[PDB]
Amino acid sequence: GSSGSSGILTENTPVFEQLSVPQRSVGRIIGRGGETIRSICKASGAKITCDKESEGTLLLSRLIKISGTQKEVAAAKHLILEKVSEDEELRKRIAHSASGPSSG
Repeated sequence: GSSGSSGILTENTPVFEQLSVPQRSVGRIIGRGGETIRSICKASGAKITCDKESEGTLLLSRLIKISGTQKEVAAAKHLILEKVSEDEELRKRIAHSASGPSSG
């Protein structure tokens, strides 16, 4: 599933979205200690936070919370991903499990 876009407001109505990220990518999204989550929140303007209700130790997967105006909540969501994909490959470039399509 990929297709599926939409979003309406009055001019800058607030929004609340949540993005579940693995503990393997959260390190690249949030950074060493947030230094990365601080530059994104200011680059998009959307408030980004990490789950709380849960222990948030290292179960299996983490969850992030994005808030703000349709402008940010939408933009920030993109940035957060830009990091998820980075670590996704960064961990593969070092592990390389009988794979690695690098011809083009």
